[PDB]
Amino acid sequence: KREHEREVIQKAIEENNNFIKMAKEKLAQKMESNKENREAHLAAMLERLQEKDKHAEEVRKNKELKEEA
Amino acid sequence: MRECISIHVGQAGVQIGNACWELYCLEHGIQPDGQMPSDKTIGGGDDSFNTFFSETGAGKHVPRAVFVDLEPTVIDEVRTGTYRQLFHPEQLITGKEDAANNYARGHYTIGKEIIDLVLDRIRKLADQCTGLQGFLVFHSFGGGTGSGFTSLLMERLSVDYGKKSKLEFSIYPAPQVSTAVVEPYNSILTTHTTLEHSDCAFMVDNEAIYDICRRNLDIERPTYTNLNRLISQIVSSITASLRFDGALNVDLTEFQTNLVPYPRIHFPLATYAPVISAEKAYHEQLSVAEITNACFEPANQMVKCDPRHGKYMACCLLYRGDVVPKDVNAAIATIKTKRSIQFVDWCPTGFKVGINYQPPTVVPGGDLAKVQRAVCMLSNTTAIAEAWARLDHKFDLMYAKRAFVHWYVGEGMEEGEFSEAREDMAALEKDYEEVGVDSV
Amino acid sequence: MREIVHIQAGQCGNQIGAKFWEVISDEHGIDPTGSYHGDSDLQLERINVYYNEATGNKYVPRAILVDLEPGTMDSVRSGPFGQIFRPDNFVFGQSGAGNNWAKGHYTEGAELVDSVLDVVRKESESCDCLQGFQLTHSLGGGTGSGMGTLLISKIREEYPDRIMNTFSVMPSPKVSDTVVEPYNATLSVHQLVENTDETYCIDNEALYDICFRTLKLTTPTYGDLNHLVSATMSGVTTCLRFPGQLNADLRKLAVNMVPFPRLHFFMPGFAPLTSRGSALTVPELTQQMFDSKNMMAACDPRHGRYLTVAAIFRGRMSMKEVDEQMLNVQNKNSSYFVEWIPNNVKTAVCDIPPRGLKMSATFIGNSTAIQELFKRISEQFTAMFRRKAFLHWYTGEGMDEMEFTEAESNMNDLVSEYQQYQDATAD
Ligand SMILES: Nc1nc2c(ncn2[C@@H]2O[C@H](COP(=O)(O)OP(=O)(O)OP(=O)(O)O)[C@@H](O)[C@H]2O)c(=O)[nH]1
Ligand SMILES: Nc1nc2c(ncn2[C@@H]2O[C@H](COP(=O)(O)OP(=O)(O)O)[C@@H](O)[C@H]2O)c(=O)[nH]1
Ligand SMILES: COc1cc(S(=O)(=O)Oc2ccc3[nH]c(C)cc3c2)cc(OC)c1OC
Ligand SMILES: [Ca+2]
Ligand SMILES: [Mg+2]
Ligand SMILES: [Mg+2]
Repeated sequence: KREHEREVIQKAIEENNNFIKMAKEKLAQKMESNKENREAHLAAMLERLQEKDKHAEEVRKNKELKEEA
Repeated sequence: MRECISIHVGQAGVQIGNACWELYCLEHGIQPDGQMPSDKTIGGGDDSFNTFFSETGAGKHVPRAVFVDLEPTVIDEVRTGTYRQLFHPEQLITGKEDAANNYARGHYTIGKEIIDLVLDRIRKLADQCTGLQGFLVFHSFGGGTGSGFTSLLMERLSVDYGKKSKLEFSIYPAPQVSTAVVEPYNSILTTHTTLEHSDCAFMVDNEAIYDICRRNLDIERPTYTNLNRLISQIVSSITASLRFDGALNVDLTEFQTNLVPYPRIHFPLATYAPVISAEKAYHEQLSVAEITNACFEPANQMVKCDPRHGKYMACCLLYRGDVVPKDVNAAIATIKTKRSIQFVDWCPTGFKVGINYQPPTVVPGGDLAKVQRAVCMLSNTTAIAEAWARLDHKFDLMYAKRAFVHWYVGEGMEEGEFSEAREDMAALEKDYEEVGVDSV
Repeated sequence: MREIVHIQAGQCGNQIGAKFWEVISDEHGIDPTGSYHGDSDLQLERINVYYNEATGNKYVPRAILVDLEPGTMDSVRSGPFGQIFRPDNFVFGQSGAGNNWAKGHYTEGAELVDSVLDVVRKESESCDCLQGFQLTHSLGGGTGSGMGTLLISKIREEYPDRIMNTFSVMPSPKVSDTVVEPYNATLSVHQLVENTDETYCIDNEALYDICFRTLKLTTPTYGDLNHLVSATMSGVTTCLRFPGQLNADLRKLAVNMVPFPRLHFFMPGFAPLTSRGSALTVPELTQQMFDSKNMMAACDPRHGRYLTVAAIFRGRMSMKEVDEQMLNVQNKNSSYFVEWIPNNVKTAVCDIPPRGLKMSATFIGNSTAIQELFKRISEQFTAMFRRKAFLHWYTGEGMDEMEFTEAESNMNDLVSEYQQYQDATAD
């Protein structure tokens, strides 16, 4: 009976510690996944905008080509 | 001992916190400067009201509360309001930019910049407690902060405080006094995220409170102040057992044992009576039987649903004022034979009764009449799933077209979280159906 | 607080922008020298949204004036409120745009865009919490349409997490006879779809029709049209400038009004629209702001469905009446509101009415009927593009037929997207 009493209080501690561990890992995963996703969206937006600057630096390149002809 | 720390998140949580703490001071005789002449022990004490108020050496009674909002405007009113001296400045935490009604900004983008600071302040309050019992979290479902930051805070509190009790006072969105069109999204996301981290959640449907103020107080266009003063009465009844003490007083956790048969079934339905104006309460003394009977009228419930169409799993009656058990038993006997009270076959049908002798208090100049006695009923009924169904249906209409989802994905969330949250809500609705089915 | 940076580009943008600053300064009690001679403290609670606090209680508009020729620039400085603007915020070129989109976007505006961004950087760095940017411009000229969209992309590059708002003026044959205006608008629309969070469609055809039909003006001038624009801009910014339970900002408007990022083109509406030489009630005011004749875009809302609607009532009036009337119009016209967006109509009441009015109402709607405005521009575009008329203006600046075709197809895709959600149902 004393052995069972130890096992019950040890099981209660294990399940409370596991609950704290599961929450800490779940939150760490979500915050890391969110940071990667949001950065990837901002990087994609800047990629399109920086590509537009490449197209702008190229349109001006065509006019300088034809004005000297 | 058994201190309770209140956390008020977002505009709805903060403003309800203003009404609740103002009502607490009136009930306990605390002046706006924090002084309580009736308290003869200076700098501390083990009185019942010390579960909600800490005492300084100067005799100031300081609420065990933290007010959090991602924008300063609502909390700045606390900082300059009538009860400004009641709160230490560290208890009032603000950012510079709110969540823009976006759960993702409340939970991830804006919230993560202040979440550590909030936890440090909560830790400061917790270290002042000899016997910290749990937390009361006040927030709205529909706000970006009230949904996003609350769920982040709830997850962090589970890590920092384990399975220590966390009770919710949640504002259920209503179109009459709504704020955003994406509130069904925020409500489902926060309910899914908080579900395993909350032990008990008292939902308040803004439409139900709006209807009660219009009907029972003859207010054509009720304000947030009107709703909050009524909400604070329900909150005061629930917390009265912790803040007061008596022979017939029954602790809230003892009610919580009856209210939660399964971990996910922890959304009690609250009903309050009497809600009456001073003009109608004049020369009208409402008896124990009359207010008890009003608890089973659906028009007095905090969440619009029909308990007659569902099954009861618990029924608790929290009386305050001039009430004796003899009247309560007679009142309950009449109701049992005249009302549609069907219990599930796996729980006893008895009613659990608590009585606080401290009479209800009203805010001077308010629209609620001061009555000799009042009662709040906390029932666990399957009918509250109707609130989830209506909310989940509004979610389905928008998510079928993926409308407004890009505002959430742009902040780092994924479509998988939406469907995962909605499926969790579908599981909750199925769980409420299952508990109501009779045994084989 | 929440600060907004204002940018006016081109002749049209600088003209309507100046009138905007004149009206709101009077609403906030600001004289042309920048001092506060107002009567109510409600005019200064949210004053720093558009103004800066200088030395000696001088409120300076947080505005930047841009043009490729100093013509419109010098007339604004010599106007009534020309001395309130910060002198260093006047950024004007010399070569001019000549109503050429390629000049403003690629050739001439690019030579000046870097100097404009420097003034933007100074103003944005001085903000405690920058909301975003509002741009007043036209889609028919060269500087407003070409350099205006180039500024948007450049600002979006350094401030990708800030809201981009535009007051875009649509070209109309009834107002300007410039033939290359359908080209300038389509190229600009191809830019506004990709790089703006919210755009107010100020249609000159609708403005001309309001003046000609309702105002009974035989010969409407630009001042007559701008009187409609100034009232519209005063309204749609009232919740930004005045306090209330709303705590309105640019992002909250975008989140609740824009169900899909590309469909961010709003149809403004104003009421009452009375003429000089003619007591309005709330039911008459609500029904008037939902009327097709009161729309600042030449679109019939009965020809489409409302995705989202935001309404503002200015003046001392019964709030209970406004709630009933706004509910009344939704019930009687439930077919014209999408069923898959619950509670898609928002209402606010402001106690401060505009100058010279007791009550008013300004309408912001995201209606699928806005495709009527885009169809007209597309029809005028493809009529010339099929003949390849006046293409030497743009090809000589470095462009080719690909950019025109991409602009045409993208705007054609925009209309079909507005049609997709008009035909969408709940079941
Ligand atoms: N009962 C009650 N409800 C409120 C009150 N204030 C706001 N609400 C409700 O809260 C919902 C909107 O959430 P808010 O609390 O205002 O938003 P928030 O928590 O500040 O988060 P943000 O989006 O960042 O502003 C609406 O459905 C309102 O009905 C209040 O004082 N009393
Ligand atoms: N409503 C209104 N429209 C204008 C005004 N000025 C120009 N426009 C419109 O803008 C178009 C020409 O754009 P413009 O002002 O020349 O742009 P810019 O080349 O950048 O200066 C025409 O189709 C006009 O209808 C104005 O003051 N009010
Ligand atoms: C200055 O512009 C405004 C800003 C705002 S907001 O910041 O409160 O955003 C919201 C909040 C709830 C919403 N529900 C819907 C359908 C749209 C919407 C927008 C509201 C407005 O209308 C009253 C505005 O126009 C005057
Ligand atoms: Ca004491
Ligand atoms: Mg807020
Ligand atoms: Mg011109």
